[PDB]
Amino acid sequence: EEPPRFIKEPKDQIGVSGGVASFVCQATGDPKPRVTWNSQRFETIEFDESAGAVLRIQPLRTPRDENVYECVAQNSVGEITVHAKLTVLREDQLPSGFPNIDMGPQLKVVERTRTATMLCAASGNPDPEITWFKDFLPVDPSASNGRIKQLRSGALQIESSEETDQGKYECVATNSAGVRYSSPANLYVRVQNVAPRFSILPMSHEIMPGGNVNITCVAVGSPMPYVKWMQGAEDLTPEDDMPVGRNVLELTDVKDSANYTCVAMSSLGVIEAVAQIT
Amino acid sequence: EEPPRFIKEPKDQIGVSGGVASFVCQATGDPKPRVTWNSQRFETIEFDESAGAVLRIQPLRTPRDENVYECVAQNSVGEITVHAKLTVLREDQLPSGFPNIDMGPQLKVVERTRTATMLCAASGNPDPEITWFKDFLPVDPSASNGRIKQLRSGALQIESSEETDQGKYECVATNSAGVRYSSPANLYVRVQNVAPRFSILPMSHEIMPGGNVNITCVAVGSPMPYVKWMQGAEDLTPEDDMPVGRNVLELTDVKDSANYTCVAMSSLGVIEAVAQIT
Ligand SMILES: *[C@@H]1O[C@H](CO)[C@@H](O)[C@H](O)[C@H]1NC(C)=O
Ligand SMILES: *[C@@H]1O[C@H](CO)[C@@H](O)[C@H](O)[C@H]1NC(C)=O
Ligand SMILES: *[C@@H]1O[C@H](CO)[C@@H](O)[C@H](O)[C@H]1NC(C)=O
Ligand SMILES: *[C@@H]1O[C@H](CO)[C@@H](O)[C@H](O)[C@H]1NC(C)=O
Ligand SMILES: [Cl-]
Ligand SMILES: [Cl-]
Ligand SMILES: [Cl-]
Ligand SMILES: [Cl-]
Ligand SMILES: [Cl-]
Ligand SMILES: [Cl-]
Ligand SMILES: [Cl-]
Ligand SMILES: [Cl-]
Repeated sequence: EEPPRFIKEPKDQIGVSGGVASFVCQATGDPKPRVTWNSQRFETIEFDESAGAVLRIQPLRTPRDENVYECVAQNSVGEITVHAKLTVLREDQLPSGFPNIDMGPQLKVVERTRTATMLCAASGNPDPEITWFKDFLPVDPSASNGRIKQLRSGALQIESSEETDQGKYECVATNSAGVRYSSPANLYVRVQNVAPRFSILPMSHEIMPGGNVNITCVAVGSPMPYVKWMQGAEDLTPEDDMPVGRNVLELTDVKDSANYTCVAMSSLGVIEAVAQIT
Repeated sequence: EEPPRFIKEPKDQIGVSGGVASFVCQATGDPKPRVTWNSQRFETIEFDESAGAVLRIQPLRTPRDENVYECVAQNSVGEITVHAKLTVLREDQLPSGFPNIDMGPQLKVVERTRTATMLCAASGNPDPEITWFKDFLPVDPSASNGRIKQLRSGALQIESSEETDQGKYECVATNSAGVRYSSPANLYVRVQNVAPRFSILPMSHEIMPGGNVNITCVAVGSPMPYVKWMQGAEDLTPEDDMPVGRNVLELTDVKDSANYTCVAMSSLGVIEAVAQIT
């Protein structure tokens, strides 16, 4: 038995109409505490097995949202309260130094293990402090053990991208004038894990001496396989330029019968299919 | 002015007929030395701006190849000689403990920056020492500053694969009985660097109320782009399963006119094309 205490408490906020405001609040204890905040535009997002909670108001409408909000915490021992004030202005009423997003993040795809750098440039007076959110919850780069870090520019740099880094990112600029949210941007993390297989097999043929036949080989997969030709030991396709996906063996003037082999190959496998001219 | 001296000298060798034998020899000095070894099956391969040289005999034929070979080194100051003996046996005359390749390396494709591990398991008595060759020249893992290293198994592990790691690899087993070469294996290093573009554009249409039309979007590139649909702000394709390459928007019973947008997207770009139903 032990009463709960807040690891993080909510701060007061000054928002802009049409934009977003978020209030964060989590606590720890034994047994675990359960946090609660107290409408279509209001939404709650839990974390840390319910012990954390984020209130998100979007879009902001003034002065209806302009109130105080409490974050309670239930426990077998007791419960505590924490306050946080919301203010909301309109675009035509924003102070000169209110934060503005000059360049926000944008829809991006990153292949697994590669680096994703979610850009964000913001002005204001004083210069705003950039935080980031992902799936309506704040990003904590310090928790990543060096893999994720914010650059001096505000950019969120995600090295060694993994599947869980996929999600809806938005950069947030805060200063004494208030808080401005960017247009959201989805990050997609691409895994390429499909072994190569033939889509169009080479056809066997019978021909007269010269004797013009093209033989087509088409293979698919993710990554997309190279496709080269061989007649037994000797390979016809030169390495310098080897086709990906599709390779059509043009035979000009043929005299004797021979068996041609198509090899499709990627990092996930090698496949073979034979075409025999008679 | 300074005479030349050998950084590495050739060793005597015992080969097997049909197989390969290689003699290595390089030297250093001011001015630089130029090394020379002294037939269709004989070949020389230079390195270190000609100061290094490798004699390669393949295939071995006994007893015609069974001779002494010298590696001279020309220089303004003088020149030096180094000897090395070749012996060649037939398969039916191999000592019990002569090296054998149990599992050799094989044709492989590795994507750039990924790890390529060229396997090689060999038996013999005593147990043979594995060295590796690439494009008829020996691999020196110590030169890679940790990126390349031989495993205890004999495997050549190539981390952070780059374009120059592409080439023809063969593992070599050596012990007191002699030297055995494996079947060669090509390693291909795949770079995926083609920005996404549409191969089949969506078609505009005119329809009656219900009004069944499928709209096809096909894009290509390396890596291969995702392909999703949107009607302005709202995106129709669910994230969980998003098609790669091809996406065909089935419209069942339509009543009002609307503009549908196809977005193709990879790590190298985002492209858009619109289809308008009337
Ligand atoms: C094969 O393809 C080439 C290139 O398109 C063409 O010029 C040739 O006529 C074709 N020959 C056939 C189909 O026999
Ligand atoms: C090709 O292979 C087939 C099937 O094994 C065999 O029957 C045929 O003799 C071969 N033809 C040629 C020209 O090598
Ligand atoms: C569109 O494709 C689906 C699936 O193949 C098919 O069942 C349907 O009849 C098609 N409708 C069209 C072409 O209008
Ligand atoms: C679709 O866009 C075209 C081209 O901008 C525009 O002329 C048309 O009014 C739009 N139609 C609909 C249904 O939104
Ligand atoms: Cl807060
Ligand atoms: Cl900052
Ligand atoms: Cl923005
Ligand atoms: Cl297949
Ligand atoms: Cl040697
Ligand atoms: Cl070893
Ligand atoms: Cl082998
Ligand atoms: Cl295009």
